[PDB]
Amino acid sequence: SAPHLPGLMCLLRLHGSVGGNARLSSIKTRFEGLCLLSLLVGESPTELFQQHCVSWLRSIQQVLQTQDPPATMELAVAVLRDLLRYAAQLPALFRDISMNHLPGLLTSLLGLRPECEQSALEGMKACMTYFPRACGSLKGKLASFFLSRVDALSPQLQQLACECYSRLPSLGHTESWEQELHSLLASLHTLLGALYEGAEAHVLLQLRQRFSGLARCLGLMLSSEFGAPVSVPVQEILDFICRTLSVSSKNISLHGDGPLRLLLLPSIHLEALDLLSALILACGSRLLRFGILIGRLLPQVLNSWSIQERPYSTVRTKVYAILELWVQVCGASAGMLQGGASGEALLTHLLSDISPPRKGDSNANSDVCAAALRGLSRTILMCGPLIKEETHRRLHDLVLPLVMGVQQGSSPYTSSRCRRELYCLLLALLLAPSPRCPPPLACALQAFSLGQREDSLEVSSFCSEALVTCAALTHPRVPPL
Amino acid sequence: SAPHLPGLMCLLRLHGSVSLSNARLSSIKTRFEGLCLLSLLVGESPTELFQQHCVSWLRSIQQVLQTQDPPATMELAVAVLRDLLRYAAQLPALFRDISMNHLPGLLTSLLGLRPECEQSALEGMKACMTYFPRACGSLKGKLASFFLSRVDALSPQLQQLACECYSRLPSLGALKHTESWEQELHSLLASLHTLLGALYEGAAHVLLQLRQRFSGLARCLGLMLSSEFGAPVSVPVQEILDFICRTLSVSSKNISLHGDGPLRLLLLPSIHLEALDLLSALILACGSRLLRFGILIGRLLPQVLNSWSIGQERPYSTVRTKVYAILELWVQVCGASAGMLQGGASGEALLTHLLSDISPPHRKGDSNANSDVCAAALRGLSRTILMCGPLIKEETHRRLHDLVLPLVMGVQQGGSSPYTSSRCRRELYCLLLALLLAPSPRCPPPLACALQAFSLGQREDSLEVSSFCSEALVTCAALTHPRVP
Amino acid sequence: NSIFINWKEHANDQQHIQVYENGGSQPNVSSQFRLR
Amino acid sequence: APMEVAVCTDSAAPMWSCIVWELHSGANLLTYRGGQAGPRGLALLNGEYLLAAQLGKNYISAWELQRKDQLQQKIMCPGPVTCLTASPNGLYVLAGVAESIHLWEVSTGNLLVILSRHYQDVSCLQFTGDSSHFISGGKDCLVLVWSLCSVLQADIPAPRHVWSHHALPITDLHCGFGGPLARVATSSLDQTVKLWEVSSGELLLSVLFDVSIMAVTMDLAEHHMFCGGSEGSIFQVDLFTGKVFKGHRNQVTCLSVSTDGSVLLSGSHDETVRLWDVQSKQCIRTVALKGPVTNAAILLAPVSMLSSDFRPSLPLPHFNKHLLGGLTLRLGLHQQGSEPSYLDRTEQLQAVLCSTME
Amino acid sequence: APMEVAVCTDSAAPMWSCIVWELHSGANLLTYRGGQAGPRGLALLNGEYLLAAQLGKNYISAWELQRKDQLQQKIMCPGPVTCLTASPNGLYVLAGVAESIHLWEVSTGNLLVILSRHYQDVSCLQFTGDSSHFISGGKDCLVLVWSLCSVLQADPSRIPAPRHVWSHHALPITDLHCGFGGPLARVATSSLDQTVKLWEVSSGELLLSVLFDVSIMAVTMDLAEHHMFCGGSEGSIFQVDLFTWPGQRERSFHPEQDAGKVFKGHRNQVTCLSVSTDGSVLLSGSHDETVRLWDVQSKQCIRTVALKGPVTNAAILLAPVSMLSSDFRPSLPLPHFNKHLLGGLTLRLGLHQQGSEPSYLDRTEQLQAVLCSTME
Repeated sequence: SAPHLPGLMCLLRLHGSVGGNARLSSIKTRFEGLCLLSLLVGESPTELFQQHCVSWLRSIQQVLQTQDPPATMELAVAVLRDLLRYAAQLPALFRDISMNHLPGLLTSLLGLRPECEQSALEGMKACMTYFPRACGSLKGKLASFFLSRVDALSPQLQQLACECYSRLPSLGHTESWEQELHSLLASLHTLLGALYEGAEAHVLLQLRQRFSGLARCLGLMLSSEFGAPVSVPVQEILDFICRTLSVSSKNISLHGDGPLRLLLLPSIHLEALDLLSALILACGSRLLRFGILIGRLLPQVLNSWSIQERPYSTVRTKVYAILELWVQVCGASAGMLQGGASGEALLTHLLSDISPPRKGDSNANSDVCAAALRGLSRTILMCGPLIKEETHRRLHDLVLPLVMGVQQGSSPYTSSRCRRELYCLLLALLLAPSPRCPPPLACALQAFSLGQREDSLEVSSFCSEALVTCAALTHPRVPPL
Repeated sequence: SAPHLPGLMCLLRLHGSVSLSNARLSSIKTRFEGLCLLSLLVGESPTELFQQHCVSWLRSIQQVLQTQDPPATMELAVAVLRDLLRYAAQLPALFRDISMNHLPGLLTSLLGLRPECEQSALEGMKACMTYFPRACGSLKGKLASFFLSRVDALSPQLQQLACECYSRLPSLGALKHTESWEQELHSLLASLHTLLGALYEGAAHVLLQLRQRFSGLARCLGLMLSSEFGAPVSVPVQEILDFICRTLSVSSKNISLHGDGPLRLLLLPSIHLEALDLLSALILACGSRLLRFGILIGRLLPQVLNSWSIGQERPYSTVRTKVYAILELWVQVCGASAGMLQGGASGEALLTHLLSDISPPHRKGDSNANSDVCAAALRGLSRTILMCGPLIKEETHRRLHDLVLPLVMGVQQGGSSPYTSSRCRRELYCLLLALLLAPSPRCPPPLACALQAFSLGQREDSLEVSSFCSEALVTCAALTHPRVP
Repeated sequence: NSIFINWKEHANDQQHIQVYENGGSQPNVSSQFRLR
Repeated sequence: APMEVAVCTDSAAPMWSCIVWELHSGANLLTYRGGQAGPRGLALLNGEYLLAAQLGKNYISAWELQRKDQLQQKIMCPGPVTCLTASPNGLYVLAGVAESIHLWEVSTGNLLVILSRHYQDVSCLQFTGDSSHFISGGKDCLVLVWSLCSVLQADIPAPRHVWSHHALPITDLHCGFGGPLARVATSSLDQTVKLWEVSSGELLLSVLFDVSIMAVTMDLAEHHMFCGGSEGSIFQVDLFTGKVFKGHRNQVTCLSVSTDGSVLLSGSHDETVRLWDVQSKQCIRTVALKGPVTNAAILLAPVSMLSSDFRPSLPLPHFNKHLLGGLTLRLGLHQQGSEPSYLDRTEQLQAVLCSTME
Repeated sequence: APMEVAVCTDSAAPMWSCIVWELHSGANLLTYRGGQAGPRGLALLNGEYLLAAQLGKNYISAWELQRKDQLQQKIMCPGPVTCLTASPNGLYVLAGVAESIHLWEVSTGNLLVILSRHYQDVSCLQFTGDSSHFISGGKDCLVLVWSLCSVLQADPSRIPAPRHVWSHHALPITDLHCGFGGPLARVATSSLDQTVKLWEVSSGELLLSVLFDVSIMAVTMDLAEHHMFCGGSEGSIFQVDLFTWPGQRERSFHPEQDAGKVFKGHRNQVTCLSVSTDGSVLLSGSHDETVRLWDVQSKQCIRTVALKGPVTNAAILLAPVSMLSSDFRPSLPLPHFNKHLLGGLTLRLGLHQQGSEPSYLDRTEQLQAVLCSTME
């Protein structure tokens, strides 16, 4: 009854039965015993765990050095993750394992076959996460391993290597944090000089991978946990991001290796935008001083990447997500879409992406039209009354004739997620109007009423949850001062 | 440059720029490169190139599909073929030519795959049955025999794929479609009844096969009720609801404790989950027409939650999450006429199961204890209060106020509690806003304490809660700053 | 808690209408919830 | 800009019995030929079928939206049907036979319940914008608020609010948007227009006029209440703060306000349907029919009214006459639009390519 | 149930200087020892540090919340400090020196800008309940509405200007109350000319001009804007009802009822007011050396705690985790606050995902998926 094992394990876990060494010694029934071992580690009482944790850890270590097929190694690593996570809480077990068991686990994990790189890193991340102090002995070997695999072509391998390498300054802290970050920003300032040699064969395809790895490592470093206050060099990171997003297609030469560099251009801009997202996510609302640069960066990036799905459909979505994040973290102090050439350019770009335009597709450009609406609705709802009346009036002449036309071919509104966002933008316009431009309540209530008689369970649910909110702007409770 | 081919293809796709493809399809060492080039071309090609090369590309794929290559090559070939046959249904000339010449042979080529690469065969068969359902109608017997034997496969992916490909049989063929749909539904219901009778003799390796067959057939029924069909149907609601009420009738207090009793007691939650999934599919398909059968649906929830009740996660969490999800679906599809928590004996035996799930209660465990039920329950309660709000008695509203208001202001300024996740707090604030928006018109909501509670959320540490709380002060600024009297 | 109005008075500027969600001519906003 | 039409029928019907013209053109979009539509007895069902109770007879004709001919379905009633309505979602059809309400069903065709609680003829029915409370006002001065939940699920049904304040028969009402948060506006011959509440069931306003009011309509934002009259005047009540529409010469039976609260459509007894611009009380169009107006309401043009080849998705069932699963429906509608976007048919392809390469 | 405290300070300070006593029990929670406080000069920073100005002298003390003794850090200013206010989030500390509006930053410790438009002293300083606008008013009968976005990212050669200039009073301002919200809030400025005006921070318009009999010296509002408790220069605590709304823009108190809307029992000015959370007990200081709680629903006294000397600052808070716990070592030390005009943010990472840990069912499903994949 081997194949039926996972169902039995799941059904035993569901009832909460357990939570209230024999079959592992043979190559034939390693899985048969590993399943029960997974159950016992997952759902054991505190007494049984405090008794058998060391024995189970020794058994798990023994599975890792017996030349078992990769699936068994992955299962052992999955068990080890839970084992270490649960043992990191009990103090006596924590000290015992940190003193006389962890170095053996690290040595066994490092010494694995080159066919099982994934499981080794998966276990070493768990070892470095819950048991940080005791792994300082093998920091050099860990750095070499996480640095030799940081440019692997397989996306899963690269992601795992970057995740494992980002916590290197944690083992042993504040001095080791800034010291590492000033080296990543120095290496990235060098690869960009060997990748953009027009404004600032196979070697380029490796330099791009190296740059991607070293940028993902920095992005993970900026937006992860830490046990000590750090001093973030915001100005240097912003300078690097602005340098990366400076070279456009109009400066890359077209004589020689030019086509190869131009083909690689969008990936590097996407990496810079990911770094900007990490910076905004980490610093928080303290970036209002650089808000001018941040709000100027987005229209320029959108302008340098603008031209059947339209080309460059990944950069613009990333920029709109960046705008949504920026408005989300700041709030009413974002200062978006309110005055200035940059604000007007952002509004123009947003209004040319939500308006709807044989082998083809039905929902062409259905990802850009959703991100633009999800950004515009948040921007209007948060910093609403501080926007000039002209913008609100321009948006009133577009959304209202559009929500009553999508409910009566190659259009982005044939989806459901591209219509729920429109119905949310309508509510955002109603809720936060400019003081001198009253919103069109009469023409929006009818659209919401038409929405709840639809067929999609998403549109027909949001248009019914929005009528309750709209019933508070029409049936008041205190006099209008 | 073979390892770099996926990256180059993705980058060429990004820019929208769009002999060598067919040159590398006539070897073993260079098959993958040619498949990648074909995957790029057949997806991002202009109309003229596609209309000129569809037949050649399909013939090349059919040639690839019968060379005993490793299963990765078959996976890539089927992935390309799905797009090839999806894009060939929008061109009448290509559609007719393929449907009349190549599809009968392509079906046999797909059927002739080795047992090792069975998943690719099922994926390709779904591809040829979803977009081209009329030509693939002369081999319905073989298709049914193939899909029926794999409806009980233990692999979850294989089982799901076989169930997806087995519920499309009524659409296959040439008034006939409605009759085939009804006949298949009735046969599935009869088989489910027989299996249910087999598994519930009261009230060791044959039970584990009967359970697999029951689960497979129930999932096939669930996918049959909630899929796309051409002709109108005559969904029998009473029979399905009778079967569901029969499945949810046997509890843990009736199973015998002798013989194979423990085995029949261990399999109970899976059967109840299957019945609940069938009920959810029924509610999803029928819509708001189930109001007449509203009493059964309103009573089945406090009855299922009564047979599955108890730093430690509570037992039977999946069932008590599924029931709350079904309640949320019911309210969301019905609206103000859902009739939940509006008086009665079965409407107050459920609110107890809700207030006992959203309340918070040297050693092991985890910080987020019972963090699954405490989110589904909050979502269901918030939806119910938002929709069926001005119709609920004042006592329920007062109890909810007294239980919620001193709980949103204690979680902020104050170990191992369900409210240590960024979900169980956002849903709690959603419940607070729902209570403010739709109060019973005899107990005014506490608009003075809820505003302070929100004011402590927009300055929190997270981003989900710190965004929802700051987005609720724009709605709450309309209950205190009106524009008309 | 209801408002009675003659049309001719409302046609001119004598009388004005003030109706609220949970009560007529009175806000009915005071709540009985107390933190204690 | 969205297209707006104005359904307008009559009571003599020389040639047609329904003339759907355009609001800002005057041109006749569709004309249906048949009998004579009775007062308060027209309601489009599901946006594809057009029912109309006959004047004084016991049956309800049914016209397709794109066919100028009566259908053979001739829904029958055991008495002199008075007024008709159809639920906004297009699932139920309600009649007004004598002093009783007949509830039907569209997906199957049965007759679920026969409610009888008024004491004299039923005069007007209406659904509350989302088919959750159908409210019927009789000729015995009663306005009752039924609930679509407790009426369907019964063994005898009872109303949720017996509003008895009028001293004369009820003539018209207008339920607002939303569910248990709307605001009904009844009116009777006792020269009063009252604005009730559905959540609690208490009076809110009792504006008293000087003539027997025969029609009430509020705009969607509940900023005005254009109560009709029996001398021709169409008053206007300001609910947020030269208020009299003048130019009619008989009872004002049918009234309805356009979408953006800026155009009125009055239907009187003097064979006339005007079009007032409600910011300066002036007339725009004076289309004259060939008999007293029975029904006239401004309606947003559906998709079926714009395509010349539209056909109904499902046929109309055989509506039963006596009292009582088997639902008939088209599947795959709850997912209409939910398709993998462009960045999801590419991410899956890229994942497949990466997995194959490794 | 939550816990409500009542921070009180006296202008004599014989033994203590900031006594924190429980609301409904009257028992002490925390005391502090140091120099005398200053009117409108107390502000809790990030719920960890109790900054206070100094009466007459020009510097600002700093007490750690769980410490009875003064810290060795003193914010220094080039002139007599008048009022102080810390932003609600805790990122910015903003103080007023003579006519200047010196603005700091808690993270780095720099002095970003020195704004200067008032023509005389600044005697009130408040932050809108989302730290997006801060309203300043002074003894020049001017109330200005700045904006935290425009006054931070302004060029060094741009001399930032106020968003709104509210000049309707004819005598020095005395108190303000900016409600919840942001660009939708409402201010309740009050002057010495016997008026209490309620403005709008979105468009910048008057809404109410209640004219009392005696000079108003303190205004507070219910969190939902239902009552406007305006203090007096004689002892009475007048109460305005904003939801009755007779229906005009320039009211007068005597026509707006009397003897049933006036708290009485004080014998001198009341330069302190604050309403509790639920809105049923009002705390008011005075100049007759008494801090007493009222019963707003019934206009009755509850207790009459008597301090020593005039009462400068008095407010009702919602007791954070700091005061309930016994040690609570602060997360970050207070930096070196500069006194000269000017990257390097000092912060703790891993706080934007606090609690975003996988649920039990998610981990169980992942484990089952791993088992199933291994089986195949």
